[PDB]
Amino acid sequence: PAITLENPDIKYPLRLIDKEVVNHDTRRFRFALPSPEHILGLPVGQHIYLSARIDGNLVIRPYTPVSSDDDKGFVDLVIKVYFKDTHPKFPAGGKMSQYLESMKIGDTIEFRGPNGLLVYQGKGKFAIRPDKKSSPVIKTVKSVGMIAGGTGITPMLQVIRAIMKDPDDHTVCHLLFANQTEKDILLRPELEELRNEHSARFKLWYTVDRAPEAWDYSQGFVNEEMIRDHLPPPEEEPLVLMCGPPPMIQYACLPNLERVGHPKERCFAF
Ligand SMILES: Cc1cc2nc3c(=O)[nH]c(=O)nc-3n(C[C@H](O)[C@H](O)[C@H](O)COP(=O)(O)OP(=O)(O)OC[C@@H]3O[C@@H](n4cnc5c(N)ncnc54)[C@H](O)[C@@H]3O)c2cc1C
Repeated sequence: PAITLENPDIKYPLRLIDKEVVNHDTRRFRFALPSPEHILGLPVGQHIYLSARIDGNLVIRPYTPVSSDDDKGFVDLVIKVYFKDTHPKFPAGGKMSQYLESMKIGDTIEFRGPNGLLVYQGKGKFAIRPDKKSSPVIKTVKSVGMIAGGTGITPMLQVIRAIMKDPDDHTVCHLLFANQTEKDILLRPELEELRNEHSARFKLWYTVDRAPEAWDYSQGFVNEEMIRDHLPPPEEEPLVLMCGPPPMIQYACLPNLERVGHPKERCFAF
């Protein structure tokens, strides 16, 4: 079937056809593809850019849809945390989130894609480019560590879903999901608890700052112990995606990942 993203340098206006208020503080935006039998065309591991003129300036931000190339005619559903202005946090809120929230059904928005240095090829082979030209981490076949904070869950869910979808893919996924409170745990239902259907290959653990009264998981951040009990050990030569919580990629990779001995070449930040 016809691809929407036929050229990565071209921008594609897509119409907004639906908007669900989920409310983790979230929305789900559904956009129409050129037609009912189109798919988006986004390789697993890759993202899209949405770009708009907001308050007279060009703004651009990356998003990993929640729909898949299995979806058809909308193959694009995006899940959005909205950063409201006039809240705890800094005056004007966030530029793109607030704009999407403002859109009206039928408004269009520009999609550009695919973007990204990592592509999942299936059965554990990861095609990663460094500076230029991809090299397969052909073997992994077996195991991947994922550390997500807040909106960093999306790139992770994309890969988790791709693996579980393949009954013959034996790659085991270990997810460490960090958030400030049990409240911003984005996509919790939205089958994260898909652990229920695949725990032989899917290992889920949460950490939060502020833990509720009878929390069953972890609290606070990283230590290094956390990484130890919840991600595959170095000895297994796994691949590590989004090292600390995606938030402002700081620290270089994780100081905690080095500590347990994970090679910095096997740590990828989306
Ligand atoms: C690969 C990738 C995939 C992503 N996928 C998604 C996705 O699927 N869904 C998604 O929602 N995001 C995703 N993001 C996050 C990305 O920043 C978005 O474009 C997001 O919408 C942030 O942008 P903004 O323009 O609204 O905020 P900006 O205008 O960039 O504001 C930055 C903000 O500063 C802080 N801030 C501003 N206002 C507030 C507030 N009220 N409270 C707290 N902090 C505040 C927050 O740190 C926030 O990031 C992704 C990022 C990457 C790299």
